[PDB]
Amino acid sequence: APALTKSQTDRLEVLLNPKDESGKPFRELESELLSRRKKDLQQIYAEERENYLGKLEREITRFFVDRGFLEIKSPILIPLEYIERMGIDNDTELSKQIFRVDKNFCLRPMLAPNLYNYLRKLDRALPDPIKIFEIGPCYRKESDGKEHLEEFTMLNFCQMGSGCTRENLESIITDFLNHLGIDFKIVGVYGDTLDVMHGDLELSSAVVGPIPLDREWGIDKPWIGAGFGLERLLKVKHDFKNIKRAARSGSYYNGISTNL
Amino acid sequence: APALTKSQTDRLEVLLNPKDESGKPFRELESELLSRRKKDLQQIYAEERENYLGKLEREITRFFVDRGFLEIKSPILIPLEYIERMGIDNDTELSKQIFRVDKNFCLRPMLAPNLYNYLRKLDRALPDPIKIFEIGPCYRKESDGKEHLEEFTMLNFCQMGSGCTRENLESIITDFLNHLGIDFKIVGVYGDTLDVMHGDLELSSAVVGPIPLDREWGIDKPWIGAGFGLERLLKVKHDFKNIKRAARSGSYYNGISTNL
Repeated sequence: APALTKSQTDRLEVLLNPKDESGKPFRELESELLSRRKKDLQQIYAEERENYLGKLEREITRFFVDRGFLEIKSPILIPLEYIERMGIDNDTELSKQIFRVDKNFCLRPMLAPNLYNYLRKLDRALPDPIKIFEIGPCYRKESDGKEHLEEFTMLNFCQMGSGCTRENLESIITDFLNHLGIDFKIVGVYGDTLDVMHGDLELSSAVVGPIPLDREWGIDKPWIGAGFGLERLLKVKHDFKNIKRAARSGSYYNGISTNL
Repeated sequence: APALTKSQTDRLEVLLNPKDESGKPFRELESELLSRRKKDLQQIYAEERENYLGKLEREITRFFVDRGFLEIKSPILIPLEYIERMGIDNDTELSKQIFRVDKNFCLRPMLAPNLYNYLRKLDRALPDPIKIFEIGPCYRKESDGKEHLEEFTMLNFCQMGSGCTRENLESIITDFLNHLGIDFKIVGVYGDTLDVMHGDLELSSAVVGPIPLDREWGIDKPWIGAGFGLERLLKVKHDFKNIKRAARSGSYYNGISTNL
């Protein structure tokens, strides 16, 4: 043709949208996709102008607010002491995966610690049950088959008090995903942990408490809750072949390359 | 009475809303405000359920999207090299104020580097002028008269190409703040930098380029742009006496104490 080299193939891949549908040389093939991508950006810029990550967050938010959950925006930079009290003693391996800042703080790898503190505090003022959720940045260092972003966006919703049954947790999860239009399958001995899967991809691990950990945070009460990664949801929804197309990036905007 | 001690005064302050309007002992005075705050949280929980920080961000966003600016969500964790190229060589004092992560990255103290990269990249696909903005987390270590949060939320909008005049920048700024209902005053030799003030509080320092720095980022073109802190805007809008009431916190929710 000649056969495109791997490098040229990779370059073309970067300019390829799932929707896009031999002979021609690298030059024209690339020049074709380049104008398509520019046209895509021009359409976005002309009509909507909303970012996928931002928009999803706004949509996830209307969802939970519309049905009783209080919107939480807690600190992204948390005390290391919070991570230990979660069961990740400096001994565990996950301890190295945490991005530290100073000899005290770090980058919140999950939303749990801050929601725990909120459940405790709010239980002294809000009627039963207590429903909350938080959408925001999280951090974990990666290795191996890195289909994992180091800077990702999490959605953690939870309820405490009445109705905290695996039947209800499953229902919230189901309405939630059918709302977003994302195909999934639920799978679950005791210490009830649910895995919401999409294909062979784990969409989220849910938890039906109470659990031994509850006591460290002053909870001691029933509760249900699930965590989701927004980027993963976007990867699935938009059929991106690589999760990085849905991450905060300088390289992609709504899954379209910015290196045109 | 006896005179409330400072400590009791501080404790009561924490439970005081701007709206709230001697003799009685500490116990009753505290017990009064405690039920008020709980009632406030109960009203929020019953009706709206939206967080101030989140909601403002959503409102700021509709504003700029509605009028031509592309919504950007770039990385919060950026390369240190980006900070230097901004003019903050390891020598400068501000260099210590940056929260580092690894021998390479750090916590973005401002949105500039990532918007610069976007202006360059998008100029090769979008018509003139190029309008963008980003709302998100930022980080700076503080000292002195710390009316400064270390973890704050920034709004940086900018335009490149046609219309980049101090007259237009002032207009966007004005429509923007009158939209939010925030009283402000603009004040400005060359290298045109504008300071949007509210009382003696600086709401934002705006910039009318081009500026010598532009070239390091590959810009070389006219542009205007302003940065704002959402927490400061909330402090003002809601009349909070302390900016920390508008920060992501475990201690306050929409300016109401969570230690009830």
